Amino acid sequence: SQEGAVHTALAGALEAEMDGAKGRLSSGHLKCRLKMDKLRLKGVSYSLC
Amino acid sequence: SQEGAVHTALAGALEAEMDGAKGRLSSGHLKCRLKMDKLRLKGVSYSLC
Amino acid sequence: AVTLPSHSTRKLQTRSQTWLESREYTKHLIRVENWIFRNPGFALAAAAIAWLLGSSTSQKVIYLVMILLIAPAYS
Amino acid sequence: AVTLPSHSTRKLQTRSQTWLESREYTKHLIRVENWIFRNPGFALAAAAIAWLLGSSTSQKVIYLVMILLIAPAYS
Repeated sequence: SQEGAVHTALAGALEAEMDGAKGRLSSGHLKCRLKMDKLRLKGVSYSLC
Repeated sequence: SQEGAVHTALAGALEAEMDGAKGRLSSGHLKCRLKMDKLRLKGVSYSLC
Repeated sequence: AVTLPSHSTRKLQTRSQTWLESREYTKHLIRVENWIFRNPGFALAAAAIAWLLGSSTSQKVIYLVMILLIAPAYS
Repeated sequence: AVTLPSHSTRKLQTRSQTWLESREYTKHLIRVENWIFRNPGFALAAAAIAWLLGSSTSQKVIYLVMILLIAPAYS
């Protein structure tokens, strides 16, 4: 049945979980450049409370 | 299920086959001394054919 | 079958922990320690073979250690 | 578990074949050859490390072989 020799052969392999036909992984890296030139401050022009 | 892992771990162990409570081995060895002092010859004292 | 290459060779490096991360170091140490504890005389044999090889002391010690690691795995 | 000591250490010797007899030699050779084929650069790394160790040539070749054997098993 070989199903425990593979569980030990898998080591350093990441787990995942599948919903429907899609596979959700929870370990990775994205690289985004954040353009904050249209971010404002909503609070300006308010009066001190 | 850890079973194929044990099957490959058991390399160099002898097979055996059990019928009923008794289990027969198919490899081994024994040492007997043969007392051939009551062995006769059935044939001598027969005339030739 | 029998070989079944280990995946730790191609370990996926991330923030999250991998499949069996708690067991690797203790795994190899336990294999070596168990084999050496079962067969002590090979310590003497390996010490002799290391002494006959290598000029300096450091080379002989390294030979001894590499023999004592390459024997339990029959690598 | 992960360790599972091999029984080929205590191989029972008899006239008849043992449990998995036909597979031992190919087992170890296949493991070593597969690891070396997937990771070729470590041949160069081990050659360098063996050259920096050991005075004579035969000591260096023995260091090379013992490293190239002790790596695929991570023993």
